Amino acid sequence: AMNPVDHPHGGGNHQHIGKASTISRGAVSGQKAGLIAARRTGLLRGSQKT
Amino acid sequence: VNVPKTRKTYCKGKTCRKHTQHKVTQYKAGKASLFAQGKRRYDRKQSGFGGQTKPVFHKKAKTTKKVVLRLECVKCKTRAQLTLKRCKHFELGGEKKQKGQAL
RNA sequence: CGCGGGGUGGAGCAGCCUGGUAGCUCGUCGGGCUCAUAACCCGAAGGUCGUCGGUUCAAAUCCGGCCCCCGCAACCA
RNA sequence: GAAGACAUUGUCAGGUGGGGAGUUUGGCUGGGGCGGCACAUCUGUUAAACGAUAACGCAGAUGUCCUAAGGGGGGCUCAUGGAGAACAGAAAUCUCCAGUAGAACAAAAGGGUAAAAGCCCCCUUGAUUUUGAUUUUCAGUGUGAAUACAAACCAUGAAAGUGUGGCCUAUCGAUCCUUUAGUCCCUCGGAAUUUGAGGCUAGAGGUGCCAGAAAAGUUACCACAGGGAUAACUGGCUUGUGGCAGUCAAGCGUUCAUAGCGACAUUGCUUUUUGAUUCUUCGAUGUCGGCUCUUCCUAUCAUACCGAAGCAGAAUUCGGUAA
RNA sequence: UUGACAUUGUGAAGAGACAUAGAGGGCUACCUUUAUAGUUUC
RNA sequence: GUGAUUUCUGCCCAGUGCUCUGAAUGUCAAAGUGAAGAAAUUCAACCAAGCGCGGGUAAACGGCGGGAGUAACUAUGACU
RNA sequence: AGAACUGGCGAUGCGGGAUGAACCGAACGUAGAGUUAAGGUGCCGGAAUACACGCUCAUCAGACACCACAAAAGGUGUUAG
RNA sequence: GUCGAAUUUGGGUAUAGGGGCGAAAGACUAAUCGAACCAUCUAGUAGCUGGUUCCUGCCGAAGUUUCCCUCAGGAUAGCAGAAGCUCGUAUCAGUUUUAUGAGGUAAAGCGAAUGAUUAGAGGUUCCGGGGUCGAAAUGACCUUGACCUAUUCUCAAACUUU
RNA sequence: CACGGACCAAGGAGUCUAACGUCUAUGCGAGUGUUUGGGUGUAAAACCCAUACGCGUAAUGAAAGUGAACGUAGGUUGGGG
Ligand SMILES: [Zn+2]
Repeated sequence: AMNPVDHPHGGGNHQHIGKASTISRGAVSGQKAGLIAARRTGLLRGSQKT
Repeated sequence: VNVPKTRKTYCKGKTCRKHTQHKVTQYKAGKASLFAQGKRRYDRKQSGFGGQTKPVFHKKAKTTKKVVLRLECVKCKTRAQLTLKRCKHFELGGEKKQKGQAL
């Protein structure tokens, strides 16, 4: 809900992410906004599987 | 195109100065070396900071090159060069066109 | 571009390294099976084994070149 | 206590790296964008009988192709028509007559060419080597193409002669760098030798925006210098189209061209459509519509008076003076 | 972020390659190899 | 990221991402190693991370289209 | 909108086309006299309400190139063939 | 509109310009914000706009060539002026005549090549399509299509003898 | 009905420099230039001066290098005087 100057996710004629919100470990301060280092995502189906 | 594997041109060998046989081979440029003043000047110019410092050519327009028939005299080994018209497919292997046979 | 691999019926994969007769799935047909239909079996055809050349007692296979595609890296006219 | 010569710390190297930085993101153009290439070029025409000559004028073509489709020589004559032969007919192969090109000579087209420049056979690389002059475009610069020569080495043919790519007019590329051939020469400057390097002459790698930067978008958050050299209002020229109006009369109208209509044609008008254009205006003439109010036009809906009827009356239709 | 070198020293097991010997296959090259008076990397 | 409650959140991991095995004649820097050299040097093998390969993930970013044959009026297609 | 040859305007006044960058005449020191160009001569307005032969009456006449518009088709209007 | 709280507000204090702060409008950060203000670099650069100062005399243009990331700009040739130089009526001329060439336009032409194009007439099919007499014939008859001959009407920027 | 100008005074915009091209004037001339510096001075002037130094008298080759007369310093043509 922001402007592109203020956030990676800001801007655009519709409110949307645009690119993947899953962000790498090697990303730098400024690029790390969203779901850090996620191995999976979605809805938690299954057990912990640890 | 198609050229023979032997070719008879006037020779400049300071002993031949005549028509002698030659051996034809399509010319390959040759492994670029360092230690030529251009390369060493380039290295120091690239080093440090400043990014790229010389142009790199992107707007390629042509699709052929000029095939160079470099010749080797079989009497005095004095090698010579000739240049051909642009072509797509070139090959030294000489097989002769026949007209009696069908297509 | 430097290195490397692949091309097999109408389509899709084994067989390459083993140098010795090219297999299977779908497709097509004919026969068989069931009292029938389906299904299931069996057989015929289907790949110049991409092209040319070399090596060998003998090459789809090993090697050289060419057509296409793919992978990483590279690139001061 | 834990860890332990691993972490950490220091330097160098590879990957990642719009988090950030800087920059770039053609031209012509009936405004720009889209489109296209009129950007480098070639044939015929426009082109107005030397030359030259524009348009996003017309019909097209080029980034190739060819060890022969290059060079020399010899022999033969093409397309097609007519008449004939088993299968064999409109198209097979064979024979004769006729035959100025009505065929072919890579492609685009135009010239040219017949004992050839065409088709078949033979030999070869003259598509070789050395630098100069010249034509075209033009600045009498470059590049490409070509012309005629001079000094060598050859091919063919008996020989005369011809042969410095393609029967001619297109078919292409500077500086710097790299790389190759040649000269095996000059230099590396305190003196030597050898590798290495740099020089000298001729090629190749290429710039297609083609006399040749190394280059992605967006802005409806926007900025600046300008332009009426340039668009979106009005106005002005035009009138295709829009709208309106004539002439002719094949026909409709039972019969009868013209009461009322009217095909095929054709001649005009208007600026209340939209186009075409780009003259004014970009140091700004307030771009819809409505409301309000005045005036003007007539191509007249009504009201006045009339003419004509397929006008008995009624209603209606056509037309005139009239705003 | 990854590697290398330095900070940064002190030792044994397994694996990898060289110079002493060596049984089986090709005057004298090599592999299945095995312990080192010795040198070497995970 | 979405935006009280209620109710439901379907199918898709090919793509761009992200994330995991590393069982690797794939690629691969500096160093280090070997050969040739008279040396500068050239060559060759080897080689971290990363990429590539192979799994997971859509309440990640997103996507959810054609075509052919068929039902006893046609039409249409539960079926393939 | 785009060209060819030539002449012009741009860069240029003056006489004329009422008026006008481009037409016609003519190109320019300051004056006087005379004569003309193109255009004109009822009055505005300098200059013959000159002369001669015809034609036209228009209940939207006509009136001088560029230039400032009018066509086809019609008329016992009138004139000459 | 809200009005007992995600309430209102003072003072203190913290956060400073590619930085803060943001219940997110690119909002606010001293009337300044899609990067504050102050000084300096800085007379920043402009192929673009505007201006650019006394008189008289003489001469007097160009909007055209070619090249250029060239099209509101430059370079270049040309047009112009100035300085002159060497000679003194000529190796001259936006002109005519004579003699000699060249050209493919205007016109013309199609009972001439190419292409287009109107109409009939006469002929031939062992070899066009049909109807009649025929089992058929390389048998015959009528018509239609092309074909040939002599004519006929009309044309061309990329057609042409002249 | 394109832009600036309500009015007036004062200020207000092609300069200087280093290096250069053509032309000109002046001097000396195969030379040329005193003024870096020195001497001297009535003192930022005027006057005098060596060694040096740049440019010219020699060019052509990347270079190593070599280096400008057959002749009345040529012939033919035109040439002022
Ligand atoms: Zn020789």
